[PDB]
Amino acid sequence: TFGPVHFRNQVKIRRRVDINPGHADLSAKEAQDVIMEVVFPNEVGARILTSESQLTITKEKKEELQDCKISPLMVAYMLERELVRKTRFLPVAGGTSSVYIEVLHLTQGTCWEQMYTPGGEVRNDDV
Amino acid sequence: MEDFVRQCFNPMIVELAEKAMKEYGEDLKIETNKFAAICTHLEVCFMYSDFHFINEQGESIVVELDDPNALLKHRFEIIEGRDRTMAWTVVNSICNTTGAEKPKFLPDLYDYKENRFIEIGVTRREVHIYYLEKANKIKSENTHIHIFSFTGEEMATKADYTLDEESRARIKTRLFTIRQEMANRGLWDSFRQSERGEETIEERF
Amino acid sequence: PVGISSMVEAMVSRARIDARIDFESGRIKKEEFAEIMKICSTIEELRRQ
Amino acid sequence: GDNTKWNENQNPRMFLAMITYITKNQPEWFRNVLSIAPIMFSNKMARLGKG
RNA sequence: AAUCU
Repeated sequence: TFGPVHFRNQVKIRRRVDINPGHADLSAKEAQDVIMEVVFPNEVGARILTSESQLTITKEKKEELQDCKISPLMVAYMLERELVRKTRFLPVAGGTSSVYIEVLHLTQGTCWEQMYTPGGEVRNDDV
Repeated sequence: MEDFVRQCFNPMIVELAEKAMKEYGEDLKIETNKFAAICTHLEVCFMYSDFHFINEQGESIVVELDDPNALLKHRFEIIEGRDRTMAWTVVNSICNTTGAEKPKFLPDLYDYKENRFIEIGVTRREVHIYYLEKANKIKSENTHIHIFSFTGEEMATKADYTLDEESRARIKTRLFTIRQEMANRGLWDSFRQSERGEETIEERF
Repeated sequence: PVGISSMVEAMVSRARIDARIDFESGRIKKEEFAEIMKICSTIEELRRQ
Repeated sequence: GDNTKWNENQNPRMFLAMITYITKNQPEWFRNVLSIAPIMFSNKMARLGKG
């Protein structure tokens, strides 16, 4: 939902911000073994899965991607982009969440703000 | 002691045992009797697996030597005589096919009739404490256990025995032969063994 | 990967394992099983000698 | 400011001094695996090129 | 109200 445009004097400050917020439960070391069990279930070795969120994600992504033939490598790359976190230093005004940083080229300028509100659902930590 | 275990066993056993000892990160000279125990484990597993082939059902039909035909199916699949990666790969493939449970530590065999793993052990000390050691290590288990003793008496879970008694007798004959050929050399005393020696070895450049 | 064996060893080993597990409950029949086990045997006769 | 002839004045022997001061009170294998680069860049050579 | 490359 777009809104009006406001011209004004804007100050941007440089900060570390999230591109991908990742899954909050997996810690970025469990996520890789999850990716391994989903895509390469026989080549994982000794690692059992412990947490309940791991099993939930595993069964979900395992019944979704049942008999696909896209490629295991690309499926793994995209699951990484889904699950693991990724940061970057950028100049920022306004919102710092990831849904507001993918559109920072459109919401914020040198002289102008563009009101905008993404469409999906929002996490309550941000709120 | 290394000389004896090189003399007695055929070179496949000692080859794979030295491979496994190198993979462990140990020194064959600082730790020796472990090498002989590993050789014995390898040999009894090979004998437990060899002289066994499968029928349309399970419950192995035994042969002197396998007949040449499509019926190549062994009842037993060997796990421990392998590298770490290939062994865990066999395990995970099995667990993902039959929906079985995944162990935490590597078993030694897999049996198709009753569809479960087996963890053979061989001990100088008699059974019923090593059994519970094996059990509380193998927690939440379906894998059968079948432990031997140098004296001539064995043990199992549920009083279950996964093969003939004649093959057990063969294992026991080989084992007693080993023990009281050891007694001739006088190295039986050194079998009360445990992992020792400081493996935190100094770095040297 | 990680290992000390030659590549052919791991390759033929995994071939045998997948053959067994896929014949037991699945797709592989007896003819394929015997034929690929024969090929594995010849690979061994080529590597070890 | 910029520095002139920065890469010609800087000597590896000063780097060896620095290394031996930074590895002060460390294991000798570490002191001896970090001391080899400034050595080998103090006895270095240079290919001249195509001609 | 934040500490992850």
